[PDB]
Amino acid sequence: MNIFEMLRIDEGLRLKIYKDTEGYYTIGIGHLLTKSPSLNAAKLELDKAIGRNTNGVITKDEAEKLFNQDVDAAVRGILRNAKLKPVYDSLDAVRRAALINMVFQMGETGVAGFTNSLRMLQQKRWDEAAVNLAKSRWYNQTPNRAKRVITTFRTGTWDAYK
Ligand SMILES: [Cl-]
Ligand SMILES: [Cl-]
Repeated sequence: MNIFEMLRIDEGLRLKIYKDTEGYYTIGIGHLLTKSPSLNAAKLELDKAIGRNTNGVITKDEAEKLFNQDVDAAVRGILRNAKLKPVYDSLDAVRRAALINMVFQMGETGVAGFTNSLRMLQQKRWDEAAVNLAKSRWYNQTPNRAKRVITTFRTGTWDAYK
């Protein structure tokens, strides 16, 4: 298991514009297009992302290309961030993937907002961090996915994805 297989399980794959759990236009593997309610604003963002007139539909290769870009962007965003980088440096390989997962879903700003949990993870207080992470809108809105990521932090294994 690795970050790509993990996120592909969490996000799924859709080749036609869809709305995410928050109602936002998305496509492929969790690639947020726009927060705007306009489906047209979404098709435009899409064409701009792909470099061709897509009319709302992309191929598997195109989806995978956006995916590769978003994962790389998530890692780079963690490493540039003063609050995230030290947490990341502190973790083992598995847990690093769980942090990338959270950043991929909610963005660097959102995650950086989990200040207390981050301090607990840095200190390797697994059980405690797991409990703190659960007291969140994130957990309450997408519980199954949150539990899988939280279990990853708690155990340091891929058991929740197996
Ligand atoms: Cl893009
Ligand atoms: Cl979920």
